[PDB]
Amino acid sequence: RVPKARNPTVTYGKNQVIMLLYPDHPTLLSYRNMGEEPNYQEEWVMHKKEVVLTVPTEGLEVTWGNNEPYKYWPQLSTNGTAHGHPHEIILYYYELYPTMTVVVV
Amino acid sequence: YEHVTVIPNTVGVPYKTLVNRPGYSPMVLEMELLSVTLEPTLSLDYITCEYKTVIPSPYVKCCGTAECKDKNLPDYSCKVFTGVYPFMWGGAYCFCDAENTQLSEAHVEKSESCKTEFASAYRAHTASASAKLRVLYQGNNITVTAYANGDHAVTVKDAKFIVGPMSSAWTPFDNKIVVYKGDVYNMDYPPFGAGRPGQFGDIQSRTPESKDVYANTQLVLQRPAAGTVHVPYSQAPSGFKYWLKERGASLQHTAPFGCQIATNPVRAVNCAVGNMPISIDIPEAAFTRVVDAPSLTDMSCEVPACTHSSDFGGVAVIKYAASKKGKCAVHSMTNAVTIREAEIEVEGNSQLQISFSTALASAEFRVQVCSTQVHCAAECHPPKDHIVNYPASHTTLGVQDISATAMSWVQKITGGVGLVVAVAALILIVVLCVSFSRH
Ligand SMILES: *[C@H]1O[C@H](CO[C@H]2O[C@@H](C)[C@@H](O)[C@@H](O)[C@@H]2O)[C@@H](O[C@@H]2O[C@H](CO)[C@@H](O[C@H]3O[C@H](CO)[C@@H](O)[C@H](O)[C@@H]3O)[C@H](O)[C@H]2NC(C)=O)[C@H](O)[C@H]1NC(C)=O
Ligand SMILES: CC(C)CCC[C@@H](C)[C@H]1CC[C@H]2[C@@H]3CC=C4C[C@@H](O)CC[C@]4(C)[C@H]3CC[C@]12C
Repeated sequence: RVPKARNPTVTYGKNQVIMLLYPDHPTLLSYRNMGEEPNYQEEWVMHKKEVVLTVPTEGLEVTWGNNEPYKYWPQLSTNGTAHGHPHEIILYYYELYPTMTVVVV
Repeated sequence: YEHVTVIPNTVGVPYKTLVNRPGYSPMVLEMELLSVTLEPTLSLDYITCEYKTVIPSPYVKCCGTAECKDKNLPDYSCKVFTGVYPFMWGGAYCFCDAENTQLSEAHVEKSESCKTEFASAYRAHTASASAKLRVLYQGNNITVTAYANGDHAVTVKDAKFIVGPMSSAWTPFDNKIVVYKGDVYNMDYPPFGAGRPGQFGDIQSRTPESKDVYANTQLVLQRPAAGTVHVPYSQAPSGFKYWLKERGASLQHTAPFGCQIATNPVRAVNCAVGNMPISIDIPEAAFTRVVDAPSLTDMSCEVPACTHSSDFGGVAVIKYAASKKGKCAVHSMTNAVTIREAEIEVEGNSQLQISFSTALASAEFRVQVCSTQVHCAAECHPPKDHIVNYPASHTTLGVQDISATAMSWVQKITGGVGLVVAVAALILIVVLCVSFSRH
């Protein structure tokens, strides 16, 4: 028989997942990208910690301790908006596709 | 009717395909992959497990010299020490201290624990790829299982389903893998009979039950402490124990493309790589002639709202006048917009409601019902949330062509500059013409 770590407190930002871990004992936290290059990373946590993960377009898979894995994907959210004024439109597309935006403009 | 389509290997995502058989009503099928498994062929090279060192009681001979013979045990050594004068709890071992020698020997054997606790070193070849496919056929849910090699076709409900070959030969498993339990690792294990001390493979056998054992523990017999009969030695610690502590992450956690790894048998599950061709033999009973099918006229579309939430956040309502009661098939005429419903019912004069998912900031698309296409368009809003636990239901927006509407600013600026060039070009042309004529 093995224990299962407490469900973490989770909040979200732009292409970002923030977790608060509350272990009783040392646990292993690890994650991988679900794309071609998994960029596998792992760490041990022996205390309450704030962990910030970056979410790729392909999606991110996160596994903590003996718990079932979580999967996350980004949405096309903006602080700018489509339509409206020309500067509102550029911000909208910049936030979603910043690389291309700088090239097209 | 033979219908051939190709879908992505992404698991848990439905795809819509249109069946076009002239003279009959267009039909729409829905396909989803429920599971894709890549099961490699393995050939066992050897078993690695813990070893035990066996040391028989030492032979102590005083007033004379001890001797021994070579043995053919997996790792054997024998040595004789001189000048030994051992004591027992009740006094000196023997009467004389002259010409005293001690005969020591030791050998390595496989542990009995190797029966249950061991790692297997395998060579991997190709995989017998197969998949579980869900198909929505004539409103019915049909589930089929088959090999993704373009063979071993299976017929269900008189429909013949052929899947594969796979567009990719990708596997998370390399040529050399080691299996301990539920954890598979990619490791360049050493050749059989070439193991080294303190490292994985220090002790090897071809099978768990085999009596043919290779070992390299660098076991060296040392001189005993004076007054004692103990047999000291120098030997490397088991490489198996070191490996278990230093295994690191297994493929289940490190594999690319979101592959799931399982053992007994070793297999890769639901790898998001490439695509899978599907061919379906459809019975004529599934086709309704256009003369028998219903027909729709006076069709129009409106959009109460649209949000590109990636989860069917768009809604559209289409008004129609039906010639008669019956069913029709609904299909998008663009790859930018996905319609959730495969089919709708039509009766008299009414309206139908469907949901859709798009990456477009401005939705511009045509909806095909029973051969009566309607153009529909509306502005879409962004989602409030940033992160979801599901994959998008739609496809990508990756073309410069799909920029939003109210982009007339681009056309106005481009046209304005183009006009300046066109005018300047005309001015120069006229002057050149006049200059040419003058001599
Ligand atoms: C078979 O055709 C469709 C699709 O087949 C689906 O069946 C369900 C039971 C699952 O096995 C699913 O994996 C499979 O794709 C059937 O329509 C499905 O009914 C689902 C009932 O559970 C329903 O799914 C979701 O919808 C409800 C209501 O919006 C929502 O609360 C839940 O998320 C729910 O799971 C959905 O209507 C549809 N499947 C999906 C996922 O879209 C249909 O019932 C069957 N027809 C027959 C009898 O041939
Ligand atoms: C006032 C004028 C300049 C507004 C122009 C807005 C233009 C420059 C912005 C708004 C939306 C943007 C596009 C959004 C989507 C894509 C798809 C991406 O895969 C490549 C970049 C591309 C094609 C962007 C190019 C730049 C873009 C078209």
